[PDB]
Amino acid sequence: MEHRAFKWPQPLAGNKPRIWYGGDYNPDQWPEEVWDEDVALMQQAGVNLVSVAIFSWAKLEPEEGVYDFDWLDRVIDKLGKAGIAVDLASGTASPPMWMTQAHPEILWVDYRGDVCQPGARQHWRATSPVFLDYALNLCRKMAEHYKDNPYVVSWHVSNAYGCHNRFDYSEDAERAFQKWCEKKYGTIDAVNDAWGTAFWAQRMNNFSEIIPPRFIGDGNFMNPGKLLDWKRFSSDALLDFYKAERDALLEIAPKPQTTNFMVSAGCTVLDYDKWGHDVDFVSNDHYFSPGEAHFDEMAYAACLTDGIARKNPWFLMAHSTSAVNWRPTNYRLEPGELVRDSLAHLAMGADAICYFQWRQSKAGAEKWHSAMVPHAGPDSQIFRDVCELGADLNKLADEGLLSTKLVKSKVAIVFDYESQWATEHTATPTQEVRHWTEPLDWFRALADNGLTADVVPVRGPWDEYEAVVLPSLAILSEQTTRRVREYVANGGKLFVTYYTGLVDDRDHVWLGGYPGSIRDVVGVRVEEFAPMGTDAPGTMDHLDLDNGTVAHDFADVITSVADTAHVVASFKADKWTGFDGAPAITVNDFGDGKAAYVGARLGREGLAKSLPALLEELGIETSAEDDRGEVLRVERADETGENHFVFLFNRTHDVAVVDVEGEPLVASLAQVNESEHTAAIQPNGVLVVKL
Amino acid sequence: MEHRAFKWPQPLAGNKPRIWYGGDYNPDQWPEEVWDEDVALMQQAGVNLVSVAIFSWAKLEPEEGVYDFDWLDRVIDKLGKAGIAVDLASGTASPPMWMTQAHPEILWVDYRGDVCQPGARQHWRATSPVFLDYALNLCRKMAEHYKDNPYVVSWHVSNAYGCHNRFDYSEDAERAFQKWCEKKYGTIDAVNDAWGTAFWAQRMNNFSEIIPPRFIGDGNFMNPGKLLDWKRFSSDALLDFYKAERDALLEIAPKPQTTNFMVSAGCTVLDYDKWGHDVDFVSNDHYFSPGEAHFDEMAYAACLTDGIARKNPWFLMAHSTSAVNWRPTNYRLEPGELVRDSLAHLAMGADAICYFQWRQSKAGAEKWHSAMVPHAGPDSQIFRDVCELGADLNKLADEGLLSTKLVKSKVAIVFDYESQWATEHTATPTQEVRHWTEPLDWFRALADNGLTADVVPVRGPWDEYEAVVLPSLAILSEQTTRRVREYVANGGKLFVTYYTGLVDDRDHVWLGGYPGSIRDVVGVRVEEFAPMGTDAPGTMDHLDLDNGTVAHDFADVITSVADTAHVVASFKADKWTGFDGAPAITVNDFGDGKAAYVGARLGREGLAKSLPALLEELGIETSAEDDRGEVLRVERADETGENHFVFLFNRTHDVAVVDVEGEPLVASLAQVNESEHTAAIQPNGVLVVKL
Ligand SMILES: OC[C@H]1O[C@H](O)[C@H](O)[C@@H](O)[C@H]1O
Ligand SMILES: OC[C@H]1O[C@H](O)[C@H](O)[C@@H](O)[C@H]1O
Repeated sequence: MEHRAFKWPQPLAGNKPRIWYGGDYNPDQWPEEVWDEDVALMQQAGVNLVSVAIFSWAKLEPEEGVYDFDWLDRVIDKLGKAGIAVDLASGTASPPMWMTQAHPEILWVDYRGDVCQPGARQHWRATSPVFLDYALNLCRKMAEHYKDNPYVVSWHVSNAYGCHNRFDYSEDAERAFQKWCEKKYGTIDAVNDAWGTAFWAQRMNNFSEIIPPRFIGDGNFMNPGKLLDWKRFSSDALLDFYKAERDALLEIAPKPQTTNFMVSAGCTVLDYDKWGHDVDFVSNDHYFSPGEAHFDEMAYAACLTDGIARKNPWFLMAHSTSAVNWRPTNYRLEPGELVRDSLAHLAMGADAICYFQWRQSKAGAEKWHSAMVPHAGPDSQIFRDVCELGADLNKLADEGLLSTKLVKSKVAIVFDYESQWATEHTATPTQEVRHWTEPLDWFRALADNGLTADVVPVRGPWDEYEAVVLPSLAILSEQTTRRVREYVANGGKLFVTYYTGLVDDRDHVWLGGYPGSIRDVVGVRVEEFAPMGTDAPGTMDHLDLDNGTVAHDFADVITSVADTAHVVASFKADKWTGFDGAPAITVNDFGDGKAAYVGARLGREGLAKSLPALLEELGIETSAEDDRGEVLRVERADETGENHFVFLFNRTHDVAVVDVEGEPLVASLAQVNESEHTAAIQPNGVLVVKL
Repeated sequence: MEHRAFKWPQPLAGNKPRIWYGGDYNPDQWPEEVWDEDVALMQQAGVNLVSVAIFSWAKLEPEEGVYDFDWLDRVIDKLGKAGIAVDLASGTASPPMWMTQAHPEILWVDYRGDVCQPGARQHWRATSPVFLDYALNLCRKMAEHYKDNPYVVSWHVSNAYGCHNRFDYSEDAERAFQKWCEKKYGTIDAVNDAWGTAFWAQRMNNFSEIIPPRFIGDGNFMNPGKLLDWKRFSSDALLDFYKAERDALLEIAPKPQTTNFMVSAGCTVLDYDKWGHDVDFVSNDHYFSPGEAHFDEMAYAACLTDGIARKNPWFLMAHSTSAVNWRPTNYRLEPGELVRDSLAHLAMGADAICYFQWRQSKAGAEKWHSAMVPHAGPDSQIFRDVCELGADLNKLADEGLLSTKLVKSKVAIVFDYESQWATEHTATPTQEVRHWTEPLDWFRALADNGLTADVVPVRGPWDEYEAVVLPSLAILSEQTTRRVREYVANGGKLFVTYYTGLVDDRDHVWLGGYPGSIRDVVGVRVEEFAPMGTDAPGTMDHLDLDNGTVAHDFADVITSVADTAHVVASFKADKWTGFDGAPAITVNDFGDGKAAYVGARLGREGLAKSLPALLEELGIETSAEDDRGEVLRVERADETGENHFVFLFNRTHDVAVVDVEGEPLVASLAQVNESEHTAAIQPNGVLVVKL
């Protein structure tokens, strides 16, 4: 896999490079006189880019073969005249009513054969030929019309593919899946082997016997190999649609182009790292996680985004000023979080900061979603903070932040979309264990130990790092196995955890003892698992460790430890459980490297407490200060190292005090003491320094 | 109802009778070189029977009308020559893809009309004539081919009927249900009366107006008499299918034949006692209940299996060496439980001990289900315990265990599949009360008081016992009523609980006060119920009793007690409830016997504490020992008494001390003190002795 060449949206003629600042703009939802008020307010706020026409198909093509562009010409002109750049959409995110009325075969079909209707959005099949013809047609009309518009700086292709239409079970999907399987496997016997079809009379004579994983009765168990391929296929079918639209636009109007991802700790609707290879620049939608996890999970997701972009600058396409509309309980943001959240994504390497949306809708299903201009209007704390943020971004651009990169960490935490899919089967050891939670737990625990990790997709250069975490990385292919073995052999410092390396990329178990492909590297052998929980009276729901930590949900049964290895921590338990004195945490010497195995789920807190002794043995340096977990430190720098920025975020509900090590440029809820060269950072506060 | 003559699978020429030991064997999932390792490991383990071809249809008939037997002939010859017998499947458990592609009408239909697809197993309609054709054809091909094979000791017809295909709502089912109703009732007027169809305008003019209980809207209320008959019909249709396959194998290849049941405390997909009349020997699958109930519920289930078998030896077709795959959290087994669990089924009368499965699948939906040979291979604690168990079963057969029977208890606990169905309606007094939990509660509480009960299906000879429990036995027919009355009148000691005798076998309520067919027998009259729970603030969630116990979920409102009866325990409550000082537990003198009435759910704990007084009133003797409930004592003996075995299982997490009353044969996590003639049984331990 090669990436496309990097391309970034360029300034309007006569403008200098800025951190792009703005949001989705939907003037089609407002009387025309509002657009001038919009433009005045945008200039006040320091907004310099908006994303237009994303769901405007029914206005752009109001009946088949009739096109209406004048309204959009006029808004683009207003914006451009005022010095505001337009990120223009294909307009193909969701079809108009006329089209699905005429062609119901466009509508995706669920696992039971029920047809998703219009009434919301993105109700189209990824593999519909009819819908592709309509999408490519609008793409060509749009590219033809805006080819020479100097105010349009980039293409926003469709919108968040697969958010609603990830899975289709129609005849189109059935045929496409068959062809996808022929292309991957060549022969039906290679499919029979991969999926283990000798089990339960599933063996197929030919590729026409491959059906999608449709309804099989509630609570019954689908073929796991097949269901993993179904997820890979579904991602790939949408990726092919993206490529088609992308290609139809660029053939006519070559401009920097992206499509917006949905990278967050727990969102795996697509293999976003694979998709990263086909965008010109990575753009992402991220919304805060409610409660205590808000800051850490956002910094993590932004970190992953940077990792998908291979440390190139990236584009925050969407986040919220305050509440969203789509949770059961739509918590608002607290004072300071607007500025802080935006500066967090920026610190993780974004050169653009954009919201959904500019102006809060007064009608429709997202009327309750926050905006930059709330229902309350610009006499509001939200808009004041938006303007403050505008001025902050202008300041950081002035001081040279643009094109700097997220500094390389000591530690790469590995993420694999496919490993997450493997852990989603309904007949694994426990539904309570998925891939995705572990890398996040480790990011938080390393931050508690004063270390900001990088998060690196499994295809990416994790093997170039001082230290690497494999966090519940269920899949290890032959290839990844070899990369792991050699990494350690040649000086690598590895952490491996439970639920890592169970299977290969066909979802076949590595035999002989878990983790079956790398027992030599970790220096342990696991014969079986001990899932934990509380779903009946008297189930085992925890295991204490002799290092003052407690395991929940899952523990390995380690039955041997190599001679090159030693036990760092052991379980304490009732004798009849088998776990008393059993190994929990181990470190192994392998070539010139070391590998630690963490044989149970310890959570953030457990990991955080377990880590000092492991980091010491593996030779990973951190601060000794007991306050090192209070702030998250995030650095951007150019290649020289001359333009070097440090972002410091309070992670706590206490006042955090830090050294100021340069010129302070931005201070949200932070007060510097010039003479003592110190700063007190309030809760939800941030200080930005240039070294 | 007649049972079939008992037949048991016989040894291979030249072998002595043994406790059949082994499991499901799936060579078709492995390279043929692996079969040699399998056979060597089976011999090391003392395995002497395997169950083959259960899901092998796609290999035996890889296309319509093409048969491939050679692989199977070879595997069978490898086994038989190594002294391992073969329980051969009909292969008809689940159809291959080519068959359902060609004949979609085979596929069962859910209540909403959505067709169950292939992708897991058993996706066929019980009443499909085309599927019957295919299944009988393969039966005959297999019978014709293996009728003179001397290594095939029995037939395993299909597999676990109804586990996935209990209910079908297709046109086939509709027509079959009409004919079923006409056979049972004769006239549409008799159906109308049974189902109470004057209510809600449901009266039918003819049999063509009967439809299955299909979708009526979420939360709406099906006609209860029809639903009960639907569950009766569903079990009967699968039974007719089983009999057709059976008769087709046996007309060609008369060998001993069974089909595996799923008897456990809570599983009632079929009337397994009824199905018990059509097997030659009873076989069963049972998997452990997680947590505290593991040991007790397994013993209870084994006990019920023995009851269904009418005290003939029976075949444990499946259980697990450790974790299963199909729970949300798949807990492992603790040290010693492999052996103990097997010995529990044995103590309760099994002459065969078999596992799912011999070797752990490395691919497919049950890859995480434990086995006799784990992924880790034969160098494993599981394989060592499998080998130790094999030796123990050889030892026990050498000492004369075979064909001994579970000793007749003082107490029969009555179980009625149909009564559980009656309690399943959505408009009962409370969804918290079902038939099934009460017999289990009584079994455990009787064990707390040092008595091992028998569990006897309602059709079975419970009226021959010293004492009898009717536990939430919601149906009492006229015939069962007469049997209960005559039992007590002639000297029986009866325990009757709440939710007993509400309805007849048509689900019509017995009028005049509950329980309305037997008020004279129990000497009480219930006017109404008081369900209890916590589903709004301030609901009544318990009622204390003056014997130091607490009722939950349900209490009866007893408003009169007969002159022949007296009150043993009363409720204590806030006065506004109406329950302060009301009767809770009574005893009535009726003819030469007694009937105790327990008018609330006391649970295991409350029943345990209540039982000393009740046992004394009813003249049922038990130990006086404080420690009488620490251990479950299970006994098997021949008709003479000459071979008399005692199994002693620790039920606790303490060391149980016991008296050794014969020769110790098997001691798992138990230590005999020779000279004191005592033994220390560790948690999860068991001692087996011959007197
Ligand atoms: O949070 C809601 C918001 O989510 C994403 O960013 C979408 O692309 C937007 O159109 C909107 O639906
Ligand atoms: O525990 C899993 C196991 O359950 C039963 O015993 C079935 O008959 C087997 O085929 C298998 O599915």
